[PDB]
Amino acid sequence: KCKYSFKCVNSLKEDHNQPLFGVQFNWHSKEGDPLVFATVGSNRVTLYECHSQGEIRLLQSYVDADADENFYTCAWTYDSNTSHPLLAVAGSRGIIRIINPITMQCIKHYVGHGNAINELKFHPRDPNLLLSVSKDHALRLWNIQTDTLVAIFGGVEGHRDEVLSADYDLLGEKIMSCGMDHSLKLWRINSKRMMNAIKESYDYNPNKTNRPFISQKIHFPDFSTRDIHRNYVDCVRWLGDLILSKSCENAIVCWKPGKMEDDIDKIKPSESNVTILGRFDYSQCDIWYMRFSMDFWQKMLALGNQVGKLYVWDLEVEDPHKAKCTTLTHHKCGAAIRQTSFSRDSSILIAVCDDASIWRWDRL
Amino acid sequence: SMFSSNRQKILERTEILNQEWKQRRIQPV
Ligand SMILES: COc1ccccc1CNc1ccc(-c2ccc(CN(C)C)cc2)c2nncn12
Repeated sequence: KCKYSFKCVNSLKEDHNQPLFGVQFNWHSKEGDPLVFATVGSNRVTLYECHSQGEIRLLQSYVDADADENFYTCAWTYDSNTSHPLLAVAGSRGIIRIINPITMQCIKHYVGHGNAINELKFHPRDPNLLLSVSKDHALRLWNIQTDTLVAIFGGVEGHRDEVLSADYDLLGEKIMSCGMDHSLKLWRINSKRMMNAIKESYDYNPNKTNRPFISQKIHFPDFSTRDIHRNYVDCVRWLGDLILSKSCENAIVCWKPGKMEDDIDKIKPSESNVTILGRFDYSQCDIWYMRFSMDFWQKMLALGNQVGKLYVWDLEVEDPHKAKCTTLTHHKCGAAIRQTSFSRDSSILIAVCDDASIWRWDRL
Repeated sequence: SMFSSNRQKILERTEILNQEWKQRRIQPV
């Protein structure tokens, strides 16, 4: 049985009136510091602070110089030298921008993807390792300290259509990607080749040599399946050694590669089997581009639907049918919830929508 | 069984990440 209860304490509409596709709390902020989250939509990136009595304090608004840009994703990191926070954002233009959130200045950018970027994720152990996933059918791993492209995951056995999502595992030893080709692909980054590629990007000095940095071209994933969903896979996240992924069939599928007892670290690249462990059912979330999320401790799972309902499950409950919490609903929240974010201490849950609204749910 | 074993792996690995977060002091925004 699930215990988690929430109450809607606040809501606001952003002045641009454009759909909000991303929301992320800054989980790098030290215990005691104000809870900050970013939202993206249109060519806008907007930062907010969460205060008592449900207050949402507007800090700064970054407006891209390109009025045609459509941001689809953002991720937080920190400068490993100065401990200064950083925000990476991307979208339609297929360009990654590292913005100083304090000043709203675009510090640097990364060109290279042949089409739009659907997701950005920072490595959990190394704040300089940024993963980008694209409509160009590939994933790219960047080292934002040395400004290098470490690797490109795509090619011969790479994704055959647009990549929609990806997630590092907890320790950052591997990545699971998913896209329009209905497949979920595994890419190990703890392999001797990839760890050496990572080390090399760090030793690269452009004021020492005139030769450009050579990225790895990873043509072959460490596992592949199109046996879980019957359509586009638009969201994937790791749950320990297990995988959570969704399509349009109103269920988040919990699965693992190989047979039931198979160790994630022992599955061979040719493994043709998969094991479906359960499903988190919901309704009216059959349209493309809806992200699900988990809190830091992975005790909670949240997913918004097309009609403004926000589903939450307790991941400490073994049966996914008994894991369901009370559906978070407000009569004024009727637009598609594209993404949600829990604050690091999971005390606040923010939902962002198609009608530019932000909804704040506080844990009771 | 497989559930309790997965939860422990999440417990142990989030505790590793939590200890690294605790050991740093990221500037306020
Ligand atoms: C919530 O975000 C994601 C979730 C899963 C996977 C990837 C992403 C990020 N990518 C992404 C989001 C939303 C979109 C979209 C969605 C709807 C519309 C139409 N209007 C009028 C509502 C326009 C663009 C997108 N179009 N190409 C990429 N898009």
